[PDB]
Amino acid sequence: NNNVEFLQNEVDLEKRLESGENGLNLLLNTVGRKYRCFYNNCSRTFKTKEKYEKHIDKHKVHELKL
DNA sequence: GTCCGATCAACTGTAGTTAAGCTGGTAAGAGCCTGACCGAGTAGTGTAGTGGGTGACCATACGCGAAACTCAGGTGCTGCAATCT
Ligand SMILES: [Zn+2]
Repeated sequence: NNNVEFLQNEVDLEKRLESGENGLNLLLNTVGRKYRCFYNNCSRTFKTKEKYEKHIDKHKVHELKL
């Protein structure tokens, strides 16, 4: 019955599946996958991949500062 | 059913508590297989009774033959009479 809302969810899924998400990411994000830092003496955690990418990019910035 | 927005804690910035396994000599979990003990399972059994069909012996029936019994056929003389002589 929620027809325009269903169209909104459907087209938004199709957008997000084109915006580099493998789909298996959307599954893993419900299952319990937190991303975690891998750098020396970093261990911080994120509930979305964009926040993890920003955090790893801040480590690239740290390497550039050094 | 839905509307406002307060509000436990969702998800978000760094400061300080948790194993694993090393030297050992060691008792602690988690365990294995043979054995024993009763409950229940697999299922053919143990008397006991209802029915049925086989077998023997009988008598009843007809139908053909066997001997019985009744009633009338058949033999042969001669007492008496009649034809031929
Ligand atoms: Zn990090």
